[PDB]
Amino acid sequence: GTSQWLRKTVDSAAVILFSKTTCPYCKKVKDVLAEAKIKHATIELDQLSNGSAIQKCLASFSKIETVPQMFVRGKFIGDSQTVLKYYSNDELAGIVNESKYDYDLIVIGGGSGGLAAGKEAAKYGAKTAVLDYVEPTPIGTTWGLGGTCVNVGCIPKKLMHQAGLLSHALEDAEHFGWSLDRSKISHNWSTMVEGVQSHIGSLNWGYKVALRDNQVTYLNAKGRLISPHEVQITDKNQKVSTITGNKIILATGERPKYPEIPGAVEYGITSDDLFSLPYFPGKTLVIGASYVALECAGFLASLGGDVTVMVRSILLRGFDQQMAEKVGDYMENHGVKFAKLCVPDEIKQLKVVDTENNKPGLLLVKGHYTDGKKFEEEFETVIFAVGREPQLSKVLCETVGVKLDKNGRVVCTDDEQTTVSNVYAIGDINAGKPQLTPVAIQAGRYLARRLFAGATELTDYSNVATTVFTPLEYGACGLSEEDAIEKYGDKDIEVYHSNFKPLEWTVAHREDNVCYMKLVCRKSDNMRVLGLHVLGPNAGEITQGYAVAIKMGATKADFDRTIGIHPTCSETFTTLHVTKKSGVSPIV
Amino acid sequence: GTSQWLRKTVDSAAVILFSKTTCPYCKKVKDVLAEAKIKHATIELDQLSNGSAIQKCLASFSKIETVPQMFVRGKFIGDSQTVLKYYSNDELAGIVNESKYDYDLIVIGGGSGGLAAGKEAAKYGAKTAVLDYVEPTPIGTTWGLGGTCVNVGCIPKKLMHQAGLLSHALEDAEHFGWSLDRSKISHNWSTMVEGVQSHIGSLNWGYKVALRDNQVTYLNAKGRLISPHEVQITDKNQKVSTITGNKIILATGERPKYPEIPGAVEYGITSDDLFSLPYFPGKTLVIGASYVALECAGFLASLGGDVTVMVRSILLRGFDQQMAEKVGDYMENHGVKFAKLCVPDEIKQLKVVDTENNKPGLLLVKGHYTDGKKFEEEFETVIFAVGREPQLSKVLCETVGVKLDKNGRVVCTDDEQTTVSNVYAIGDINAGKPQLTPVAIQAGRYLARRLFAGATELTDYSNVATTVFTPLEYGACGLSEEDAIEKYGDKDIEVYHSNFKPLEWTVAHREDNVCYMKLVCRKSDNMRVLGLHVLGPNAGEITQGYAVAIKMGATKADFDRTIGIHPTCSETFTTLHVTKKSGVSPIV
Ligand SMILES: Cc1cc2nc3c(=O)[nH]c(=O)nc-3n(C[C@H](O)[C@H](O)[C@H](O)COP(=O)(O)OP(=O)(O)OC[C@H]3O[C@@H](n4cnc5c(N)ncnc54)[C@H](O)[C@@H]3O)c2cc1C
Ligand SMILES: Cc1cc2nc3c(=O)[nH]c(=O)nc-3n(C[C@H](O)[C@H](O)[C@H](O)COP(=O)(O)OP(=O)(O)OC[C@H]3O[C@@H](n4cnc5c(N)ncnc54)[C@H](O)[C@@H]3O)c2cc1C
Ligand SMILES: Cc1ccc(CNC(=O)Cc2cccs2)cc1
Ligand SMILES: Cc1ccc(CNC(=O)Cc2cccs2)cc1
Repeated sequence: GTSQWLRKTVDSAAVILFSKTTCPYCKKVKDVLAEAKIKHATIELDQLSNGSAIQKCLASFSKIETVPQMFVRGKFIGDSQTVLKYYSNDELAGIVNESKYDYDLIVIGGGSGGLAAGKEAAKYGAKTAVLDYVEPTPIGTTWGLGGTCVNVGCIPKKLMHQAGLLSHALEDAEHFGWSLDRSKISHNWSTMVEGVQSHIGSLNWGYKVALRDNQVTYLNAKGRLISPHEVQITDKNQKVSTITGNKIILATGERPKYPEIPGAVEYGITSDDLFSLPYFPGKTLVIGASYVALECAGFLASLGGDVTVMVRSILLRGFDQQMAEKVGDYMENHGVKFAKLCVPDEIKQLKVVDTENNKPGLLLVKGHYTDGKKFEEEFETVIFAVGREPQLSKVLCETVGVKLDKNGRVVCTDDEQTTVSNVYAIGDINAGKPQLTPVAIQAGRYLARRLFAGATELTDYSNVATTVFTPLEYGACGLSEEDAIEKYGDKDIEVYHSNFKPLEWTVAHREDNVCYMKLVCRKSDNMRVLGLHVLGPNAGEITQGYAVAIKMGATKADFDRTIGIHPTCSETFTTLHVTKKSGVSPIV
Repeated sequence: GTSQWLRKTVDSAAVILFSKTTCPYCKKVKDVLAEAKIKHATIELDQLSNGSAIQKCLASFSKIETVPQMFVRGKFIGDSQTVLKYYSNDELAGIVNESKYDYDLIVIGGGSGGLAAGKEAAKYGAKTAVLDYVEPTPIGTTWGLGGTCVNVGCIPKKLMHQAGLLSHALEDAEHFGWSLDRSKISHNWSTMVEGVQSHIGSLNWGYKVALRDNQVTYLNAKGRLISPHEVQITDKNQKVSTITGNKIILATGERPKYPEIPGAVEYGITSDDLFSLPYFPGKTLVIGASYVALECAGFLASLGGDVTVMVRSILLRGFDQQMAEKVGDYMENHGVKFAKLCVPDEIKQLKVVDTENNKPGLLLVKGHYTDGKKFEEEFETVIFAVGREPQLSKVLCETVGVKLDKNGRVVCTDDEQTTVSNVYAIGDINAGKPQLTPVAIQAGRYLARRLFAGATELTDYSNVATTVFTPLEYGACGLSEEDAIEKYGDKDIEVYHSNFKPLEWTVAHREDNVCYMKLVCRKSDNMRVLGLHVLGPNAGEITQGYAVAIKMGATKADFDRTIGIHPTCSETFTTLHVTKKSGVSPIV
């Protein structure tokens, strides 16, 4: 309904102008507001098929139907003559700053989603605060503004992956004619960490400057929602106070889990600690088999480490298991050992970490396999990657009424709204959604536009592409082969597949038939592409563009009629022809 | 409609079976042909909409309306009892080999297009010959089977590009913690060339094995079409003879042009000579400004050469000129010199090439700028990259009646047919088509299927993506910005753009705002994407997947609703928002 949209837009927007692009009265009001440095949203009624119906609905509030009409926080302010009179009498600034709450928007959490939502809301005149606080890890690690991805996630992880990839580039360079000897070259962990941490510091600073430039209030304080519109904040000096806000966005993210075994918290570490560790981990055990576990084990092996991965059941649960097994097989042939069907029982300390000279300690890990056989081996570093969890008990008083699911994540509708109407949740704490940085950013930006600029567009969470940055990378978009068969039946699924060899690997004498790709397709729906999978170098660059085509409903015929770019790895998708049902080998 | 297709299919197929997937008599004939090693096309009438009508039309040739029906070279052979009779009496092999011509197909040219067409035709039972001969360059260079891309084009060019990219990987590795010193490392040209040529040699041999295993006759002989069905061949011993073919595919490609100046042929070289040259070119002049010219200049500079490019007018004529200027600016900041608005007049020899000590000669180059000022400088190597041309006078007697355009390329209809009904042309000699290896391969394969398997699908030559492999790579799909404005007018064109920085460049301390991308869109057609452009690392991997979405009619909204993969370069296409008309800076 047009009238329900208009009622919601008026009640929600901080400062909004209803306009037409061809009206010189509307242009004149825009110029007044611009000169007054008053930020606002604008709706151009002449670009909307229902613009005339909107004009009649506006008279509900204003008892006029003409354009322009200015609103502030649910209340009609005036037409052109009224707005210009307030300005000429120096009354306009006071009217547009009048609010019942301290802020139009309070964002709890200053990470991927929360910073994006706060910056976007401020563009439309929402008076906005962003709260961020980083509870230290058990050994004391903490960091600055920007969230998990910036400080202890995608950003440092991919930079250390790049340092690992450069090991193989140095080797390949000999074959391509360069005079170096890879056998005589080693890696300095502390030099890498110093550069990674210096880049992260520039990002912390840039986010502070960006908030100041958008007139967003940044508070380095711990927030707790105690009623629908009240947030209790605790200072760095432990001073406690309360601020109020009209809309609330919860964006507090997750932290790593520890297993409930003796010694884990005291003597192990997680990804939170790894990316700033001042000593090389040395002989390392990674416990777990998530993409975090395998990414970290992979680059530690390429940087000279002796690395073992302890796997409870399978690798990359939730991902296509043919692809997961090929990922691990490459890792095992390139220096990662696996202890399969095995879990830990206790971590004992044999030597304390030498903080003065930057050397790891020594640990005795005891565990057991599923048959019953015992595990016992010494490691210098033990990294836990056994999942991540929110801690919303700290963030959210139970009496507010925001409903959580059985894992402690927020139950939201398709507009990110919680069970309390003015409170929203974005990012990793939103139950059921893919836990990825560009998802959090899109959700936050799009939500701010609906609240403060009358937008209607929702975030689309389907067929979101992924890439696992293991030593040989794995990109995917859509269904695994096993999920497609479960949903539609084996007789309705056709799979096209092929190995390939990067041209860069020929002169370098690397493997002929390890890189692999496949398209999982539905026969009865014009051979629709249900899922795309690729194992190879630069897999995130390969996969990204196809995600647009899959959103558009690409079929196998759409891939066939498109011409390849030569020489690339990605062009192999344009000539796939071997089906799995045919039994013909996929090798090159 | 159906009747015209059936007549064309029956007349041109070598061996074809009309069948139904469920009929055990058709299965019986299939098993017989498989046991006899008789290759054939198959049309399954039950899987075609007009299958019932086709069956009734078949009686115009066979006088029966049932399946199976087997035909050979336009003649009905029999149903199941009849085919079994021939096999039982050892008569079937002679029947399926009866032909008025020596071959069903003669392919003149064994490169990208011709090898693809010959292998595909042989799969359907066409008796096929492929002719290939490599006329030596002026200094005597020759090479093996596979054409321009394999021997003196895309394959060696990208391998030498990779050797050049590794110079920056060695530099970057220091910042990521590796102990090498790039200052102390040098490149050995001849070690590179040895590895490149070993890979090329494996491709030459692989193509010979592939033709042998597909029962294709390979003749290392120069061919000349002297009438619609007669090809005159000259072998290695200058023996001349004539072979005949039903269908002819011309696929003889192009070779480099030389300027008509004194000394050019005697003392300069082209890309044909570069990729097997036994010595490093040294101080080099590249004359020209095509993608061949700039790609070669770029990797020679990265491999330690003192390189200059002589540009007659503009860089990359035919490509988006904003992008071309950005490509050249990067090369100029990374060690390539440019002599702009300049042309050569003569090449004089100062030193003969030193075969004793494996060293280039030395040359004096005289030229002039467009204002008349003189150019005079000494170089060890002069490379001409001033275009490529066919020389179809050698391939084609004018009395055959095959029409050529004003540049000497073959004028074809949209099914690759020439003005002579049994003669077809594919690849670089087909007038007006993009001159790229995957285009030649698609055209050859799809043509073979139409001639010998009853296919109707044509090759689509629109919006074929490209990548220029300069030191910073340039990928593109669709229209340049200036071509879009010329076609639709400035007011109907909206351009979104952004700079970006690869994450890999941060710790390596490389440039902040050199990489660049834009989408050129049509306002009045739902903001349709007319052209996509990207300058950055791995640009061919970035561009390829978007070529599918553009083929499908992607709009700007399709890019916006798609979620990025983080951290990648390609994800920057999913969040573009700055327009050129706004005047807002694209830097980040
Ligand atoms: C090792 C690792 C690698 C990853 N790699 C990738 C990758 O390659 N690609 C990808 O797309 N995603 C990746 N991710 C996931 C990505 O990091 C997350 O999806 C993203 O960070 C989630 O953003 P968010 O806004 O939901 O939360 P966060 O970024 O976690 O931000 C929440 C912030 O709120 C703070 N906070 C918590 N409680 C309070 C409170 N009471 N008051 C104030 N502030 C509070 C937190 O300390 C934090 O600063 C990775 C994650 C990890 C752990
Ligand atoms: C330096 C360079 C770089 C390139 N890089 C790329 C790139 O990155 N990507 C891309 O897609 N394309 C690239 N190309 C273009 C690509 O090489 C061509 O488009 C492709 O090779 C054309 O194939 P074709 O089958 O038409 O001809 P060709 O591959 O040239 O094959 C024709 C063959 O026929 C032979 N022949 C000629 N006359 C006769 C005769 N009378 N009898 C018998 N045989 C004969 C020729 O000697 C040759 O072997 C590049 C080209 C060059 C020169
Ligand atoms: C750029 C800008 C915009 C507004 C003002 C303030 N008032 C006027 O200019 C008065 C007028 C009303 C109608 C026509 S002029 C000053 C400067
Ligand atoms: C599976 C298979 C494969 C080849 C053949 C060849 N044809 C015969 O042997 C002739 C007959 C056998 C039975 C009735 S006619 C037949 C079957």
